[PDB]
Amino acid sequence: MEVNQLGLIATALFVLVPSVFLIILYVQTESQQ
Amino acid sequence: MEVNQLGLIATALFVLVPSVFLIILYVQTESQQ
Amino acid sequence: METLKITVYIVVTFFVLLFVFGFLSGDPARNPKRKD
Amino acid sequence: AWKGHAVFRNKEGEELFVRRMPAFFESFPVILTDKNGVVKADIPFRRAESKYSFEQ
Amino acid sequence: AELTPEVLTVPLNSEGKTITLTEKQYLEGKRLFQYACASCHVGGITKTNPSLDLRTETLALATPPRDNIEGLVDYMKNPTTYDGEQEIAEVHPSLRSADIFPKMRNLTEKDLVAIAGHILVEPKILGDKWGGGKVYY
Amino acid sequence: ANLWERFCNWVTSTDNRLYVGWFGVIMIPTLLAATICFVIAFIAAPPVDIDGIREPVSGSLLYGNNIITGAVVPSSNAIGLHFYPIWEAASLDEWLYNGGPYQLIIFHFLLGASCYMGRQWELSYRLGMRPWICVAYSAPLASAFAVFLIYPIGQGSFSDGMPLGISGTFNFMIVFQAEHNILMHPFHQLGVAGVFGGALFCAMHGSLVTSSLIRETTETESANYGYKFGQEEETYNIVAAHGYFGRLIFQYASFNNSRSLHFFLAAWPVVGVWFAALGISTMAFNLNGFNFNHSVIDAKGNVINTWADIINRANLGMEVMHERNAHNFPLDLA
Amino acid sequence: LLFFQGFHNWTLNPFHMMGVAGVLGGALLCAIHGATVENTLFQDGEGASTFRAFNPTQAEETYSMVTANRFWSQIFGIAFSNKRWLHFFMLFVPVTGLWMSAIGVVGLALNLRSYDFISQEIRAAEDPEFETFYTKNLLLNEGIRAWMAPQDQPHENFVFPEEVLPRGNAL
Amino acid sequence: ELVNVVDEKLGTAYGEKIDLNNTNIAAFIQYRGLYPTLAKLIVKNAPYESVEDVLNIPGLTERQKQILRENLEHFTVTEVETALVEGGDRYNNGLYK
Amino acid sequence: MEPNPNRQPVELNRTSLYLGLLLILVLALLFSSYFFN
Amino acid sequence: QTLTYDDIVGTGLANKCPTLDDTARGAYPIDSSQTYRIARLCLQPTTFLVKEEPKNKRQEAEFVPTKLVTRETTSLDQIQGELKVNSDGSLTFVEEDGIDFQPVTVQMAGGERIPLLFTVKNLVASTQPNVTSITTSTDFKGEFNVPSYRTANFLDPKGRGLASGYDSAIALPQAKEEELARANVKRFSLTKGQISLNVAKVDGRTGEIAGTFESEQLSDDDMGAHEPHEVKIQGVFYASIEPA
Amino acid sequence: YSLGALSMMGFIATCFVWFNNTVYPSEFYGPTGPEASQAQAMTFLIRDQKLGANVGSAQGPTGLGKYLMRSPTGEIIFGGETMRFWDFRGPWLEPLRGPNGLDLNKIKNDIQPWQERRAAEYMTHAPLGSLNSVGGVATEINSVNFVSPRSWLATSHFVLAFFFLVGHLWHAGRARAAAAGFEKGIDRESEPVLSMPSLD
Amino acid sequence: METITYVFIFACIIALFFFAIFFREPPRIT
Ligand code: CLA
Ligand code: CLA
Ligand code: CLA
Ligand code: CLA
Ligand code: CLA
Ligand SMILES: CC(C)=CCC/C(C)=C/CC/C(C)=C/CC/C(C)=C/CC/C(C)=C/CC/C(C)=C/CC/C(C)=C/CC/C(C)=C/CC/C(C)=C/CC1=CC(=O)C(C)=C(C)C1=O
Ligand code: HEC
Ligand SMILES: CCCCCCCCCCCCO[C@@H]1O[C@H](CO)[C@@H](O[C@H]2O[C@H](CO)[C@@H](O)[C@H](O)[C@H]2O)[C@H](O)[C@H]1O
Ligand SMILES: CCCCCCCCCCCCO[C@@H]1O[C@H](CO)[C@@H](O[C@H]2O[C@H](CO)[C@@H](O)[C@H](O)[C@H]2O)[C@H](O)[C@H]1O
Ligand code: OEX
Ligand SMILES: [Cl-]
Ligand SMILES: [Cl-]
Ligand SMILES: [Fe+2]
Repeated sequence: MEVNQLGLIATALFVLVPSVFLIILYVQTESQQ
Repeated sequence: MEVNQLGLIATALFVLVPSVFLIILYVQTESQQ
Repeated sequence: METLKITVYIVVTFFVLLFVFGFLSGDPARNPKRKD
Repeated sequence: AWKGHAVFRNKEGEELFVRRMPAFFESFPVILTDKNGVVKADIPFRRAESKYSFEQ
Repeated sequence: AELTPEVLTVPLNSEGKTITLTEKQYLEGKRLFQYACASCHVGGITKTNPSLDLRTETLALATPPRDNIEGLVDYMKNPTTYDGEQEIAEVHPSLRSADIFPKMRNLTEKDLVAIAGHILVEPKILGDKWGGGKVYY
Repeated sequence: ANLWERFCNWVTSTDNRLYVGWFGVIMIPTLLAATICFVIAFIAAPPVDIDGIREPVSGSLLYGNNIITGAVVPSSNAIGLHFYPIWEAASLDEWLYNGGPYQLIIFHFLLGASCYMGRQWELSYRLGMRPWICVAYSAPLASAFAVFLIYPIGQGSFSDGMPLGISGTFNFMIVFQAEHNILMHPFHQLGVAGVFGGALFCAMHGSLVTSSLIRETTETESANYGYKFGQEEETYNIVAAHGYFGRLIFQYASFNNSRSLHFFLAAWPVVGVWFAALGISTMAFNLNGFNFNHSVIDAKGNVINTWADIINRANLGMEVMHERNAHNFPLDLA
Repeated sequence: LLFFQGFHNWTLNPFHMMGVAGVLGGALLCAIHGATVENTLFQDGEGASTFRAFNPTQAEETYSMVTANRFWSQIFGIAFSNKRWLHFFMLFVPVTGLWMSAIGVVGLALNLRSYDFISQEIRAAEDPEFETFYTKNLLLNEGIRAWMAPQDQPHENFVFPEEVLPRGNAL
Repeated sequence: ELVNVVDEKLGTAYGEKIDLNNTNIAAFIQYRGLYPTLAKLIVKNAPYESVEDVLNIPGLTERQKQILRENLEHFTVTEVETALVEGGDRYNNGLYK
Repeated sequence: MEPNPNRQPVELNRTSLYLGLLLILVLALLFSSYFFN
Repeated sequence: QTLTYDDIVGTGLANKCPTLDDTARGAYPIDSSQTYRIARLCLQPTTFLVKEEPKNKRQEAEFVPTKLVTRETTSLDQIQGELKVNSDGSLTFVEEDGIDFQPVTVQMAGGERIPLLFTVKNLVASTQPNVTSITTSTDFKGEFNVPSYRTANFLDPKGRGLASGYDSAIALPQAKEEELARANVKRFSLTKGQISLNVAKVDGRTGEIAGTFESEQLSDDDMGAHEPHEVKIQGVFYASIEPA
Repeated sequence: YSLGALSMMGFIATCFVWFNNTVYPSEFYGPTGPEASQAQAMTFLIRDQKLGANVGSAQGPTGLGKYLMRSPTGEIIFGGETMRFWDFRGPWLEPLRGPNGLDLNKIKNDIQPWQERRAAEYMTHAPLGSLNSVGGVATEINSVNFVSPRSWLATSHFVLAFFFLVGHLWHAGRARAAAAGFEKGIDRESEPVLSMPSLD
Repeated sequence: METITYVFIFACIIALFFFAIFFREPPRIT
């Protein structure tokens, strides 16, 4: 299929950017006293 | 220029994946007591 | 081009004069030990 | 598809053999010898003093 | 391989007589060539006019033929163009223009024969290296 | 205090996060000028007629280059050693075509980098240090002067200066070897000994100090927390390190004086890079590396090739191909 | 070295580039650390030649880490503040660089070169006005191969007639 | 289609002989007596409709005609190739050694 | 210079992590067809 | 008062045609039996105009102004040749020899560099008939040759050229040649250009004429790799007539 | 202060010997680098003109004039790579120069044989040679034993001027430190940096 | 895309210089 050439990067960042944001906040919460 | 169609995603993940790994470990270190 | 030439000449002369007068302004005495 | 085996001959009827590219070479000149390895034809770079050209 | 008599036998004139040089005059010829000629004719080319070299086959087609000792010596006395039409001593080193080419001043006849011998022997030794230029370096 | 005395105290202040100083009042505008122009030129400059032959070379990212092939192309061969500032051009488009940005960058850079050396002297004086870090920096500085200024001067054109890019650097190196046989020049060879030895000695000193670190930490933590910034005690056992390395080689091969050891670490790559810089700067006047082409001759007079003769073939291939449309006469003279 | 330029375009290889950075970065660290120690020394004796003021049995640091740190932080922006990390980094830099170059050479064992950038070759083939320093280097490489291969690889019995050798004008 | 005109001319008599209309002057060294005097005159008075028109260059001596008549077998004439004659390439075509 | 007293610790509990990741992955799965188009 | 090289060097005056004082509104009598000669013709371009290419077929194909980027390297000078009085008292100028070409690059709005070989090579320019005196109304009109901007030894960046070089793209050893054919096969153009020299000032005593010119010729086609642009070149001229 | 002065003078002498043919006459020191490159263009101009070439109208491969072209200010100059050396002035070349640079009528008619000999001599004695004194380019074979005095004098004096610059920096820094009293190291009791406020 | 990618990575490096200089962990004498 002839898909948008930017669809892969758009999807990959749409996943990865807020997912890593949540992971950062989760992990630093667990490490608090 | 006729570049590799996967070069953008390969570069974006090569940046973003270990960068977020380091950010995760940095941030949770700062939040420790 | 002439206005750019004069502007660079002025700017360059300004910084050169700061360097020369600044090193003339008792530079050996600016040290942590013998402030003579 | 295989195009078939190319046999090169000069105007005297003698079979020439293209010197094959070794793997080291990103690019290689086209040089044609007889069966005794004497250069009979080539694709020259400088044309002005060329003696071995395919046209000649 | 050695530097035999048969390597050192060169045509003396154009009729057919040869001379066999000694190894001492070959080596004096190479020394005198280097001193007086090699600045323009290193390796048998000609830096200031690359169309003409010192290959024996080119010297043979010169007018008069220069592919023998007597022809080469005469060139060093009275150099000409390749067709023998113009004397070129005012721009080429020679004994008649030794006032303007001072390295030509004290060259004797034995010195010119030695240089002429070196020019004729050296292609028999070097093959196409002599007069071939940087392709054969 | 008048305004001048207040300004002088600010300029020479050791409390500034980055030290300005009198060299800094030259270094800062010059380096900012060279940086800004470099960044804009590397991204966006149009093609430059480096060889003076109306054959412009594309150096910038917008004109088709990547990070590896992109460069700020040297100024035109038609300009030679002539000073080509913006005001000498009839327009920016002409300045760009002729390689104006290169002259602007390297001139500001070299002036700026010279003042970086002076600034290193200056701060060491203000801090009460010994003054010779700047002497160490004079090695890469001289190297930069060699490739950007001295080489062009001896060759007669800023078109022969090293391009400001990665592939441009390689082009400079290959042509240099073709024309000067730099590999066969002992100054370059001392440069190599300076840099291989420097990397060797860097590895050696790093490894011996790290091997002899005194235990102050457990296995679950980085041994680097065993050192506290500004602690008075030595953090490694130099007697243990000497006892190792003097048994690795022999006892008198090994430094037991840390001051001698660190001087050697300074002096080896610095002296070696000085020879490298002098190599380039003397090949600027065409005193070339050793020529052994046809040095080995048999009894008949046949040339017997050596490895130097194989180098010459490679040198010939670069020479006949470089600047392939620029030469009109048989000898490449400058 | 010249074989690897002409046949492998080894200067273009990112693994070699990492090697160069480790070697040159190593020599830089060697020069700068030596010079920094020698110029932040404590005055531990009366001689103007300062090597005698060291004793290997001393417990005290022979040079001021604090002054060195302040110097480099103000000159260059950043500075070492941990002597152990400093000395490890000195191990790490030339060692990593040499390992990176080794990986590149392993690739070159199989002719897996970083010879060309495909996008520039497509463009240069179709646009005879597109020229870069990379394209110029490829021509240099073609000269190296043609002019050196007959004598460098005499088992091949290359006869390259003079008319097939690539040459620019005049030379 | 699109053809290299210099490569095509090597398929003519230019590839085998001295073309009086096209060949660079240094090829006259190949035979006795032509260079540089007769070669200069031949290149200057070109184009020729046949080889035998080379004996009509005016001012030639009698021995000069005899040289040319010996060498008519080594000469040819083709069409003037502009790629070979422009830029002064008949006098210096950038070929040296 | 005295530190800033307005600073506050930030938290994200595990269930919030799981909810957010669910949200981001489902939006990705939903919009991916439209991004490829 | 007459300058030397040391006065001229670096000033840009070397790229200028020589001028004539305003008093020189004279006339140069052409004796119809004498042989005349141009001892020095100099053309100094002042304006380069390039015709745009509307992708439409139609539109106004106007000549647009361009900026010179190759500096004061533009004048043709020291051109000589016979000035042959004809039957009808028309003069024809046959260009023989001189510095009769200059490569020029101009740049258009947007950054397109346009290279051209500004030339009057093999100029044959003629006047009107019935001209017994070269006057301030004489107009030479003529045609010249524009050879290829690069000659046959020129190598492209991939080492392709006409009389030298590769004939293929060596970087793409297995690409289809038939679309690379325009870039692979180099072609030497030879076109005609058209010039009109308008006499404005005659020193009738000395024989120095001066005026303006307008020249129309094609730009470089890059050995046939692309289509050339029409270029109009306007400037000033100086000529000096001398009885041979 | 003297070391700074001597270094500057060393660098000036290097340029004097490399470029100046007046106080370093070419008949004693050989041609300059610019002089030899100009002598080559002249030599092949003369040879090719003798063969019948129209030198002012010969196009090189790039389109610039093969023998003659214009400098960036319009002066008629030799072509090829020696375009960089158009500011060269020498007594063998100045008789061919007019008001507009190289005069094409003087070039056609007034080159003397002494100029042809001088151009050929200078072209073949360019200051290019190897460290073992093999004359010519690096690609040349052994034969000619030549390295120009100008190359020997320029290279030597660059080396000397550079190390004297290094010596200036060494001695100027040391004299500053020794006058202020810290040339032997930091005094452990009054270390200056410990009395300074931290940078951050 | 290529040019944007290279400039982006470059710009991040310059930003990292800024933080590494002006927002370093301060060297503390202890
Ligand atoms: C520290 C400040 C500084 C310095 C030293 C320079 C230096 C330079 N600039 Mg740059 N420039 C600067 C800041 C500076 N610039 C700034 C802030 C801008 C933005 C406005 C520019 C924008 C700019 C452009 C656009 C260009 C330059 C150019 C130049 C070069 C030529 C200048 C010239 O011809 O002046 C003439 C010199 C003088 C008027 C000297 C007077 C100085 C005193 C009074 C005399 C003493 C001289 C003597 C050497 C003693 C020196 C002291 C010594 C003993 C320590 C020169 C390398 C040009 C260039 O790069 O060309 C390639 C160019 O095109 N500059
Ligand atoms: C800025 C210039 C520069 C720099 C710094 C480097 C740096 C390097 N090059 Mg590169 N090179 C360059 C330019 C440069 N190169 C250019 C322009 C080219 C042309 C393409 C090359 C072509 C090139 C090739 C072909 C190779 C390199 C290699 C290397 C690496 C060598 C590592 C080493 O120390 O080997 C030295 C050898 C060793 C460390 C092995 C151990 C040696 C033992 C221990 C010595 C024992 C000695 C013994 C005790 C006594 C001996 C007796 C005595 C008398 C001698 C290093 C990363 C090499 C590489 O990548 O390898 C992975 C390599 O093969 N380079
Ligand atoms: C200005 C200084 C200078 C210059 C330009 C020359 C130049 C020349 N000399 Mg002379 N000469 C000199 C000083 C100089 N020399 C000195 C000081 C001596 C006493 C040793 C001589 C004794 C001498 C003799 C006996 C002969 C010459 C010859 C020659 C000619 C060929 C040289 C050669 O082949 O070098 C070979 C190249 C070298 C040996 C390389 C040397 C590199 C040096 C040592 C590097 C210097 C670096 C620096 C000073 C130290 C750095 C250390 C650092 C830690 C600070 C050449 C014209 C020859 C000649 O042709 O005579 C007619 C000849 O036979 N020279
Ligand atoms: C190895 C050490 C060494 C050697 C062998 C040389 C050798 C040389 N140097 Mg170098 N020099 C050196 C180190 C060396 N130098 C160093 C370390 C520096 C500082 C970096 C210099 C800086 C230097 C400069 C700036 C110059 C030289 C020059 C020279 C050359 C001529 C020297 C001369 O005549 O001075 C001059 C001699 C004196 C000053 C002594 C007094 C002489 C009196 C005044 C002469 C009066 C003559 C007069 C006509 C009398 C007539 C009387 C009348 C009534 C009949 C000579 C080849 C010159 C050269 O050729 O440049 C390329 C030159 O310009 N040197
Ligand atoms: C290579 C560059 C360079 C550097 C980094 C230094 C560094 C130093 N010099 Mg030295 N100096 C030099 C070359 C250099 N020098 C030269 C060639 C001479 C001979 C003229 C001198 C003569 C000299 C004297 C007389 C003195 C120093 C002193 C010093 C020291 C103290 C600061 C000072 O007063 O500097 C002065 C700086 C200079 C004289 C020139 C610095 C050159 C760089 C490029 C800065 C130039 C900036 C300039 C304004 C730019 C002009 C641009 C142009 C477009 C106009 C410091 C170590 C002093 C000292 O304490 O000695 C014990 C001192 O009294 N130097
Ligand atoms: C868009 C635009 C314009 C593009 C940018 C243009 C352009 C062309 C970009 C260049 C691209 C570029 C970056 C390419 C290089 C890529 C490259 C080759 C990558 C190498 C990568 C890599 C992993 C290499 C492997 C080897 C390796 C680890 C090398 C690292 C080298 C390294 C960083 C060395 C350190 C250098 C350095 C300056 C350190 C200074 C340390 C310093 C402050 C010491 C001071 C100091 C000393 C003391 O002694 C004491 C006591 C104290 C206290 C003290 O402080
Ligand atoms: C350059 C300055 C030269 C020096 C020194 C010597 N020669 Fe030469 N030589 C030179 C040129 C330009 C020419 C061509 C002249 C022409 O127009 O015909 C020559 C020619 C010769 C020849 C003839 C070559 C041929 O094929 O016929 C010979 C045999 C010759 N030269 C010999 C020679 C000798 C022996 C020299 C040393 C004494 C010598 N030449 C010096 C340029 C230069
Ligand atoms: C590409 C996408 C990347 C997006 C990156 C998102 C970055 C998000 C940054 C989150 C930063 C949290 O910031 C961090 O907060 C924690 C608490 O929450 C603080 O931590 C502070 O409080 C905690 C709890 O009271 C203490 O245990 C700790 O000692 C104290 O420093 C850190 O000092 C601060 O640095
Ligand atoms: C390049 C062109 C200029 C050439 C200059 C040469 C002129 C020679 C005389 C210049 C006078 C310099 O005189 C110098 O001036 C300064 C500033 O005015 C004086 O005044 C200074 O006092 C003290 C040190 O003394 C400093 O802390 C203070 O900031 C400064 O004002 C110096 O003590 C005096 O030595
Ligand atoms: O620019 Mn750059 O590289 Ca120095 O040698 Mn001559 O000039 Mn060009 O040919 Mn080779
Ligand atoms: Cl190149
Ligand atoms: Cl040239
Ligand atoms: Fe250390």
